[PDB]
Amino acid sequence: GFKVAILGAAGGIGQPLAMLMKMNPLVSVLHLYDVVNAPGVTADISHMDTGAVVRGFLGQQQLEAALTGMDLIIVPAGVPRKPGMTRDDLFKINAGIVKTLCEGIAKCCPRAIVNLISNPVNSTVPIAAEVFKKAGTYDPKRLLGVTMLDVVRANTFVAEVLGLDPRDVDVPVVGGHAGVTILPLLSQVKPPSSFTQEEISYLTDRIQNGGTEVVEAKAGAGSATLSMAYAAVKFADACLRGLRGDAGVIECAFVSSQVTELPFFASKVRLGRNGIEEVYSLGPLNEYERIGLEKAKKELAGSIEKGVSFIRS
Amino acid sequence: GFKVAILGAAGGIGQPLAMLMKMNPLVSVLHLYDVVNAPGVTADISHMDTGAVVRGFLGQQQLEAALTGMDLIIVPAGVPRKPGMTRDDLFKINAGIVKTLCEGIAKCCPRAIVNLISNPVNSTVPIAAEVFKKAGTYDPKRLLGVTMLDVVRANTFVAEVLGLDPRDVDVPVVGGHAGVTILPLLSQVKPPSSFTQEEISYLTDRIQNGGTEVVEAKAGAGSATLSMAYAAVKFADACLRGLRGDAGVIECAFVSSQVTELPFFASKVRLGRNGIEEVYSLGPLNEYERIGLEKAKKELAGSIEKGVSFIRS
Repeated sequence: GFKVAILGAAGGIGQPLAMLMKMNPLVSVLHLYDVVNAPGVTADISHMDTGAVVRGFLGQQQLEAALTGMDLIIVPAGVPRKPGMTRDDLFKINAGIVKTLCEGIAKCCPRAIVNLISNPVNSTVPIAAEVFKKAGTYDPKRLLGVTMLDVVRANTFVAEVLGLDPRDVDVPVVGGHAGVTILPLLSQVKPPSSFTQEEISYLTDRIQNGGTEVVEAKAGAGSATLSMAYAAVKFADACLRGLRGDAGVIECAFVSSQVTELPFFASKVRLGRNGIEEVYSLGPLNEYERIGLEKAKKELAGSIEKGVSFIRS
Repeated sequence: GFKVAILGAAGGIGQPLAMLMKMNPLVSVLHLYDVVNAPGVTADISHMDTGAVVRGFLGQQQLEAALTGMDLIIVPAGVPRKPGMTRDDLFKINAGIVKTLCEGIAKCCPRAIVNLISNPVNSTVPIAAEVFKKAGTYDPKRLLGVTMLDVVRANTFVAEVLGLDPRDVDVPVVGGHAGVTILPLLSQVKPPSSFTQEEISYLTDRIQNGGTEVVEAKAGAGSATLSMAYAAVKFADACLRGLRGDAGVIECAFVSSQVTELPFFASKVRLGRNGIEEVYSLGPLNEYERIGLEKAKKELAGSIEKGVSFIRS
């Protein structure tokens, strides 16, 4: 099977994500890396009677060992939103975190597929891209910003509205990973379905604010962790099945693309043996989505620039 | 499918356990109860595009609503304590919690299958039994102490020693769920295997101190949560396949039994439509195991009594 490393394995997302990856039959080696508590999480996980062999890595000094020979790097690494935290003080911190980790990835496994979860994806994926570019290891086929939880939420909220089982629903979601950059293409839902105007609006707003919804429900003390781990693993699994060589593995991801005038954009991508085999275009949008698409590009562009400039300085 | 409630869902174990249950296809309704943060975990869990419908419940005043109509109650409820333990101040606190929660179970769903995880199982399962008896809802076919993590650990450690994939290993573990009361029947390992004396001893000791191993790795700040959730779900699933009507569902669990002179003991049990369909005896033991069994019985009786007397006062 494949080798997977999780950077930030001891955090809220990291831990449950490590547990699911540990259970995945396609994983043969699992590396858990963090700057704190990695040994502990690692012991816990290690008792699981599943195929993957797990090892833990603690501190910057051990980052390289964790990344080496990996097929897939999953990066939920990042710091908690607080209160005190602005949304920038945060960016500053996470941007640094991503930068550091990416420099590590650039050095130790240029050909590993990277699943970047570190918030804000809209900026951190471009940050990652710059780092890789500034290191000559940039392969746009291999950098994926995880937008899967957007899709997950979409499927769940649409299924409830449609009274269907979420497992029988698929909603393409494109654009970016934050606020109005998240653009659920309700017009492309499967199974074919009809939504009232209020439904489209409720659905779109709710899918765009899913994170905030959990944050508030956790009374500011925490943000989504479990649904995130679950989404991250569903996505990682698709990447592994792609690496395995399965045909038709398609998922939405925030990637380097030429689908729009923006350098990064989330849209459906086919996952194969070398990462992205094909970035699909948006497909037919209705008027509501075209307008949404415009709102998203506007915010996305600055978000993309904040990240590019973060590194290009 | 089935209705499942998790008492203590916002805790260390609870959250990841809730996540996994949410993903279990036999679960149709998932109730998540706690005295704190239930709303937040539930919101998080609800975004998952899986069949199970999840609802949250916060505080004693909502306990009854959480238990009503459940097919399976999974009770990881309990406090951690960490610094100034005793395991006897803990016991006091958790015996309390178990009592309260069991009283509630006695009232709202006498026929639900109960998976009790609250530490110390060796005592809390008898406490639970007492409560159910003292309320006339005691069905010994429906109270199971989850000892699965013991089996999980065993499978994993034995597999490592035999250089096998843990998935192809099975180790019956009997007796109790703590220290020397945990008796791994290495002589009954499948696939048939041979161990050196030192291996028998290393494996036995390590399986008995598994929890301590994690607690220590966690530098005292926490104990096994992920492998526990993983083990608990594995077990809850077997209970559900039993309920479903599947043939041959066998798992070890700490239960009311007449296998030994002790009232409660862990051994393979067959799970069916009514909970325990059959408690298997220990099967052939070797000398080492008969001695082991003797150590176990002595410590277990006291632990069983500490439980009983707690209630019978």
